[PDB]
Amino acid sequence: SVSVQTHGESSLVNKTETWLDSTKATRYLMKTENWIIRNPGYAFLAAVLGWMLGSNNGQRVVFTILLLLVAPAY
Amino acid sequence: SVSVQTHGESSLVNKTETWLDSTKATRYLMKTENWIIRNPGYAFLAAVLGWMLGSNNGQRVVFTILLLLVAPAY
Amino acid sequence: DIVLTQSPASLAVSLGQRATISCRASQSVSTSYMHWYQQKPGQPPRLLIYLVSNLESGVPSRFSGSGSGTDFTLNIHPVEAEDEATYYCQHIRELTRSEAGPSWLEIKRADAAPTVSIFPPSSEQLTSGGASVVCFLNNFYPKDINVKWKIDGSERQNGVLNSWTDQDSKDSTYSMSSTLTLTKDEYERHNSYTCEATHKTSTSPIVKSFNRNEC
Amino acid sequence: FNCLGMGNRDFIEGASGATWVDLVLEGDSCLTIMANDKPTLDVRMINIEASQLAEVRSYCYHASVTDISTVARCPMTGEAHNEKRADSSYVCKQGFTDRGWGNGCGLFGKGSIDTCAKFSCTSKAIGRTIQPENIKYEVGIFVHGTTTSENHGNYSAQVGASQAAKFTVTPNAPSITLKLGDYGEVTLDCEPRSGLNTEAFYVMTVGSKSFLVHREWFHDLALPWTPPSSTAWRNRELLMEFEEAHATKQSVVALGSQEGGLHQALAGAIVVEYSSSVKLTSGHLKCRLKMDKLALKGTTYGMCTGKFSFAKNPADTGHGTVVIELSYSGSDGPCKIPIVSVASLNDMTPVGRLVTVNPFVATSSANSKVLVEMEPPFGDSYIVVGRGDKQINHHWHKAGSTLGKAFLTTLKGAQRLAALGDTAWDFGSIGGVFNSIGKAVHQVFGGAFRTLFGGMSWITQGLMGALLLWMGVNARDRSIALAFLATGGVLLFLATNVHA
Amino acid sequence: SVVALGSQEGGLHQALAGAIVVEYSSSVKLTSGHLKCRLKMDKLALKGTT
Repeated sequence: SVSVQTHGESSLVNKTETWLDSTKATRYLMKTENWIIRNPGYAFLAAVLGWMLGSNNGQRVVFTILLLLVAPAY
Repeated sequence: SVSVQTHGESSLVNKTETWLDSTKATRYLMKTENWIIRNPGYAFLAAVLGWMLGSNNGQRVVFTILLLLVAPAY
Repeated sequence: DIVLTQSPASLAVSLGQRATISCRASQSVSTSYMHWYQQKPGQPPRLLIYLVSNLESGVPSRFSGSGSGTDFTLNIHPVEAEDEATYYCQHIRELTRSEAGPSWLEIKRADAAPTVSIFPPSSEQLTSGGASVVCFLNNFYPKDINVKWKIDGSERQNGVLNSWTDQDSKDSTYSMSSTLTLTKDEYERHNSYTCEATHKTSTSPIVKSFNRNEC
Repeated sequence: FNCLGMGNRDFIEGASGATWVDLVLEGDSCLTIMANDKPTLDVRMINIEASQLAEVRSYCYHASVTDISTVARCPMTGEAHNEKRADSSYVCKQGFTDRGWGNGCGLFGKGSIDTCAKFSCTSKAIGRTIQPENIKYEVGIFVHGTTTSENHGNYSAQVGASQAAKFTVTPNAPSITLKLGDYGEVTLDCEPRSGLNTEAFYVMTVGSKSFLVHREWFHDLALPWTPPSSTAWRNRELLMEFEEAHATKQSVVALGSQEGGLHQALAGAIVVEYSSSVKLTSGHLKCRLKMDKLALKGTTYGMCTGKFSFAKNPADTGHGTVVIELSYSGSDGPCKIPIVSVASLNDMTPVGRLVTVNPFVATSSANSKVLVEMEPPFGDSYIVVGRGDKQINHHWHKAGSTLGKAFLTTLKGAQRLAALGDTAWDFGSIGGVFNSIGKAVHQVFGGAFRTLFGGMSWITQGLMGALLLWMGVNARDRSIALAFLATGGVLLFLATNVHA
Repeated sequence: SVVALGSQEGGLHQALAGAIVVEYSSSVKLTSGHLKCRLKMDKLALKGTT
């Protein structure tokens, strides 16, 4: 549809003010943050799954911070 | 914006034909499949990351099939 | 798929007065994509307005207009004698590209009555076997006019050849020439020949008559 | 056409050794060439022009429902057929109506209906496809002679002095030779076809304005579209919907105008205007500047014998140089204008270099304004105009000292490496060996790797890079950089390049 | 050049997914009902066994 699969980004030459540039940073995060605020109860058990498996410490967060970004808009 | 963060789903009572129902199944997959077809070269190295770490077999795919869904529309 | 029509098809207005053309486009939301062409008879036109806000190179700043979607306008506030022409327009977006039924500019003046002169056929044409009775209507305004060939008090529409000019360059009036063509034998079997010219100026038709028995 | 007051002004340091140089230019940026025996040059793109554009297809974003027709039938009758399925203008769809004995039928639980609605497009977008030969490039070229605040920013004025020129390079005629008059002739050999990629994208018209879109994404747009000629469209059912079926009543409703959604579908698209010929803002073109017949006249001149004055006060161009305009009141002209850039007043040794080489008085007329630019060194310097006691000087200081400037070359150099693809090494001009293999190593690296997974948008390749940086943490000896290869650079850089 | 976005009506229809289509004339008529009622059959009886 027209809602998703935007032209962005051209990335050919293009040093200029495009149609939407400064709003491109607000595409995902804010809409995904509005999703995780929409569903806080998920966010509590979300990061729990990272500490469950692998016992490798620092890469357990690699699960969470990536997986917490999966659930919004699938 | 109006493009994302749709009303769907109400999920209160609502046994009826809604505004958009049959098209709700085509929201993510088809647009994410059009993304992975857009970027096949990523899909080759994408699933490679799953077989890299953990040596636990079946859960290595849990990385990929989840991570290959992350990249489309972030 | 789109139908275009331009109105008024003929507009009589004095120079310097604003002329705003009521127009439209049938297939809707053309965005702007509408133009204006001025064409004198027997010439190619000239593009007046493109982008609907913008002139071409040669066209002076007196031309303007606005619109979107269906309706569009050509607004010339200082119309001039150089603006005298047949105004055309044309569309874009969908295809095929087509124009509208055009509109004429006419410079307004006082309504003038025609000078009617009906000439009997020459002696050279009679000897050729035919007879063409000609009726000249000169310097009449506006263009609305009618000629009726009354032979012995009866109107004949056969052999009637009507040649009239456009709006003149000098006095900006119209001139018409009507021609009644007959054979010499048919010419000599009919006596009274007259062309009555009715016009908006004269409430009665202007009657110029001659008989073959007369002179 | 010139580099005066442009947003991006970059320079060229002449090493001589050759009269030809291969440089890439842009619409916004203006290149400035400074070489021995060759005066100071301005090379920039005005815009990108295209002559003939074919019509690829169109898209109807806004539609309206007309003539809703639903033919009701009984259960067990199978398919329902409305007579409107003959014309393609009518949008027909199967369906059913649950029937009782109360409404229209003698059976229960099922039904069949054919719902047809005539399609009417209120508004439609149109795309364009670019032909390679039709692409034109208007490249402003300028050489710095005696100039004022008027003529220097003026084209036709410097054409009378033959110091500025315009021209159109096309695939049919990529080579153009233009004469600078008193300073000789220059030959410019461009690559119009290969400057951009003509078939990489289309030109989409949304409403009145037109915009650029990738052509592979152009066909992948989900919205009712149109064949070039006239009539029969595809996927026109997407702008319309259906409802429940009560007896014969079902309402086909049309979606509103998708123009906003098209403007939402446009993000990195470049705004492009047009009149007779489309003018693109950001240029990419590969040209060859041949300076062989460009030379310096007036080797026999001498210094001016009389007082100077400031027509305008000095300032900083922001690009690292200082320009001044001088009104010379002396009548001894034509004469070579004495001027320098010095460290201290007690030291007459020139340090800073003149941006505009060989300042010269046009005519003997007194109070003739002359605009000459110079590049002072870093730190406290002085602009000294003239010799002997009638010189009038000025103090200048520039904090851009080579420490930070080394990064301005480095950091922007990597920025020059980004977004220019394989052409980024054309700043390696009069190259070979290093510069040749430097592009060649990046050639296949530009034809693979970054372009293979290319299409990533902002944080998509940026976020995973931070996770790919973790791949450098877990590794083995001699295997360290293997997982670190694509991580550092080429990935996080462009993510830091565009923030925002 | 300040340029305006097009009509977002489609985006509003895109923003609508689980929304129920509702008509109206002088009083709005909602399709799917939810109501809690108490049916008292005390006076309801059978006649006519005669």
